[PDB]
Amino acid sequence: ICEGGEEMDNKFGVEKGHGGCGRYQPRIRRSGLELYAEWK
Amino acid sequence: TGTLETQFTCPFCNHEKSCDVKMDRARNTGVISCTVCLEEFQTPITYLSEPVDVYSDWIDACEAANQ
Amino acid sequence: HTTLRKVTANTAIYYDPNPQSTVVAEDQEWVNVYYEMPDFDVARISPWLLRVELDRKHMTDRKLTMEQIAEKINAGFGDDLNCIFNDDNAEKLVLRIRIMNSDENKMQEEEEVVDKMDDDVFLRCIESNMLTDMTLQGIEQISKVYMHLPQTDNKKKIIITEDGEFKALQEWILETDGVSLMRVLSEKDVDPVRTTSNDIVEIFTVLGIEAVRKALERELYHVISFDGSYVNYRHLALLCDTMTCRGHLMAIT
Amino acid sequence: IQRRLIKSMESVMVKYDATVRNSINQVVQLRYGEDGLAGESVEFQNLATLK
Amino acid sequence: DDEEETYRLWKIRKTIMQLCHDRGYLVTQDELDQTLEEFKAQFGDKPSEGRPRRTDLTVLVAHNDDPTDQMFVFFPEEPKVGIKTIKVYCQRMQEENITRALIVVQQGMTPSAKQSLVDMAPKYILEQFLQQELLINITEHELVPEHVVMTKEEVTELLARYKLRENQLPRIQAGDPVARYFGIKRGQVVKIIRPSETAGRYITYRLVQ
Amino acid sequence: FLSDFEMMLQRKKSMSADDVVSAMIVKMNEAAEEDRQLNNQKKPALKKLTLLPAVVMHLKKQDLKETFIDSGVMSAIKEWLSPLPDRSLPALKIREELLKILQELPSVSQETLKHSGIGRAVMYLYKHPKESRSNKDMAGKLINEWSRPIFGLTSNYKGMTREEREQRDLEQMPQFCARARVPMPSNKDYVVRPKWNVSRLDKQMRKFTDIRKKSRSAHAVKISIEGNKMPL
Ligand SMILES: [Zn+2]
Repeated sequence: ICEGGEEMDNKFGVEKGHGGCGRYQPRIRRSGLELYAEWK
Repeated sequence: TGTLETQFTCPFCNHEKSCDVKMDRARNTGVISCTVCLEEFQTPITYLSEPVDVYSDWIDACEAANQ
Repeated sequence: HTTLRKVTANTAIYYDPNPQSTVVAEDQEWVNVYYEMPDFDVARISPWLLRVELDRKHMTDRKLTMEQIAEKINAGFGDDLNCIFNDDNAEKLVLRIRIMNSDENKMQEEEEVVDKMDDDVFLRCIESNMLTDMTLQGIEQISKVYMHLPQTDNKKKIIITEDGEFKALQEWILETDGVSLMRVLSEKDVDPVRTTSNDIVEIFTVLGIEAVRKALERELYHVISFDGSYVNYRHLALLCDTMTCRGHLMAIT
Repeated sequence: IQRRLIKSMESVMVKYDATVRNSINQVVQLRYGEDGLAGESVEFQNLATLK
Repeated sequence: DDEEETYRLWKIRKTIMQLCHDRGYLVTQDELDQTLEEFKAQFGDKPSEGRPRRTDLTVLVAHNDDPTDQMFVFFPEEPKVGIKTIKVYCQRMQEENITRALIVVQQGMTPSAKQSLVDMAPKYILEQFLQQELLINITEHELVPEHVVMTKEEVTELLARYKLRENQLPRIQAGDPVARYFGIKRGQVVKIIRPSETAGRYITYRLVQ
Repeated sequence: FLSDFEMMLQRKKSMSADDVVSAMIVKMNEAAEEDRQLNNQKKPALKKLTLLPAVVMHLKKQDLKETFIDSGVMSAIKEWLSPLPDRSLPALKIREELLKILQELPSVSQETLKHSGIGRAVMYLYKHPKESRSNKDMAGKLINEWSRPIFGLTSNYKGMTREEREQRDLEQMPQFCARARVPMPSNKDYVVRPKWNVSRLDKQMRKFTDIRKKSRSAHAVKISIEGNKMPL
C-alpha cells in the first residue's frame, strides 16, 4: 500500500506521514517480453 | 508433450483462463469457479486427481446435461 | 554416523495382539519379564508389533548396547512409542517396538477421526523413518571415518624434546568422509588446535577470513605440490590475499 | 582456469610505495610477498640455527 | 546426561574466560586455568534439575584498564531466547549501569531478539554466542593467527604512515568469528600478526566493514 | 521510571482533512479567477498551471475521493476546464491531467454531473476543434462512461450476474490413419448448467525435523561467505 493517503500534504493556508495516495500496489509479473500487473 | 494446464476457459461464458480449481484434499472434493461469470461445479476427487481431471468432470457433466 | 539401519539385521511387523502369548516363540521367555512389571499402561499397547533384530557384528564393532538404542528410540519418539528389548548376552539382539495409544482419541465417540492412521501402515512409516533417520552414534553428514597412523610428517604430531630434538610422534588420526568441523572440533579428546576440514567454506564459517587465507593457501599449495612441482610462495600468497582482501571469499569467477 | 585467474589478478602490481595495490588502489599486501623481494633472485638455503 | 552437560558448561565457561581475558577484561589465572574437577566442586555436578542452573554461571567482569567498564555474560536457561528474556537482561544492566553484555544462548534466539540486540546498540552493546560455538576457543587453532584490536590513536598513525585512506585496508566483517570473538564493530581496525615462511613475520590490518 | 528497553521499544513503536479539501477547492477557484484577470490583461495565465501539481497530487488520494467529490471538486474542475474570456482552451497540461483525473474519479453521481456542468465542460472539449486527438479520445470515453448510467447500460463484463447469463443463454437458444489423431475440443454451446457431482505421523515427523534442526552446527551470525547480501 502507498501509505499516508489519509492526510492532505499541502495545508492550503489552513512526525510527518508518508503522504502517499493510499492505493493498493500491483504485483508485476513478466511473461517473456510483456509485463503484467496483478492486484490481489 | 508439455506442461499440464492449470487455468481454463469457462465452458459457459468462454472467457479464457477465467476458471481456477480449488482442491479440498480433506473433504475429497474439487471446486471450479469462473472468476468472470462465477459459475461453479464440484466433483469428488482422489489423491491422483489433478486440476485437469476436475475440469474434465465439469466438461463431462456439461456434455451430458446439454442433450 | 551410525543410524539404526546400520546396525539392523532384520525388521518385521506382526499382528501380535497378546505379548503374554506372542506369535514369536523366541521371545516368550524374555517378553514375560516386561509385562510382569510394566513401565507403561498396558491398555495403551497397540496389537501391532515391530520386531527389530540387530546384527551383533555391527553392534560390537562400534561398542553399542541395546539399552543405548532403546534410549535413543524413546527419546526421538516418546511416550507414544514403547520399546522393549532383549539382554545383550542372549543369542539374538532384539527390540520390540509398539505404538502407544492416546486417551484424547477415545473422547471422540462419534466425530470422524480422519486424523488417525492405521497402526500397521503407521508402523511401516515409523520403520522407514527410524531406520534411516534415527541417529544412534556419530555426527550427521559424516559418511564414514577411516582410522590411520599418518605417514606424511605434516599429519604426524611433532613436539620438541627436552633436549631440543623435534621428534615427530605418530598418533592415531581419523580421516573422515564428509565434514562438520565445529562439532568434531568440540568433541573431547579431539585435538582442537590441529584438527582441520580441508574445506575452505567451512573455514570461513568456523574460523574467519584470515583463517580462510591461511587454509586456502595451504590447500592450494597441497594441490600444486602433489606432483612434487614447486611454485614460489609469492604467487600463492598473492592469490590468497586477493581472494580475501574484501573480507569474504572472493571466488575467481 | 588460466583466463579466470588472469582476469582476476591482471591489475595487481607493486607500487612505488613498495606496497602491492590494485586498480582500486586498495592495499593488498603492505610488502610484495611479505618480504618485498622478486622471485628470480631468491634461492633455497638451510637454517642452521633451527633444530 | 549430567556428566556431558557439566563438561559442556565447564568448557563454555573456560572459553568465555579466555574470551574475556583476550578482550582485555580482568580474569585471574585461577579462573583461566580452572579444571573440570574444580568446576564441579564450585558450581556443582547435576545440571539437569539441579545445582548448576544456568542463571548460576553468569560472569561479571571488569575491563583491566578501566574498572567502571564492565561486561556481563548471561547463560539463559531458556532453550530459545526471546524478547522478554533480553528485556530482563537490559533491566539488570541498566540497574547496574553496565553497558556491555554477552548472551550465551543454548539454541538460537528469536529474530525479534536479534533485532532488539542491535536496536539497543548505541547505549547498551549486547551480543550473542551460540553455546555450540564456545566449546572451542577458535584463537587456539593453528590456522588462526593473533588478532589485535587497534586503538584509534594508533590507527590514525597507521593511516598516516602508509598515506592510506581507511577504505583501502583489507576488510573483515563484524559477523566474522574473530571479529565476534574480539567484539569489534564497523570502522574499527584489527591488526594481524601472522608467521611467514619467506619473511619470518608479517603484520597486516583489517578494517571492520 | 521507564527502562531504556521500554524507551527504545516505545520510540520505535511510535512510528505507527475535510477542512483542507475545502480550502483546496477555494484555492482552485481563486487560481481560475486570477487566470481570468490575467487573460483579460493578455498576460500568460500561469496561476492554474502553477497550482496544478499540488491539486493533482491530492485528487489522487483514494481515502479522500468521496470528500473531494462531495466538497464540490466537480464544480472547480468545470471552472478549470472552461474556456477563458477570449474562448481559448486551458493549458494543455490542465486538460491532460484533469481529464485523466476524471477517469479516476468514477463515484460521480448523475445529480453531480448535472449540477456541476462538468458534462457540458467535457462535451465542449470533445467537440472543440483546437483540442488534441488524445484529449478528444479521453473526453469521448468519459462521455460514454458517464452517459451509460443514464441509459442503465454498463461496461463491466464481470458485473453481470450468473443467473442473468444463464437466463440469457436460454433466451438465445435456437429451435483411416496409421497414427493416433489428436481430437479437438468440443465446440458445443453449453446452455444447461449441470448439477454438481456431489496427524499421528506428522507429529513424530515434526519432532524428528526439530531434532535434525537442533543437531545443526549453526552460528549466531550468518557470515556472508562470498560477499552476497553483505549488510550495509
Ligand atoms: Zn501512491
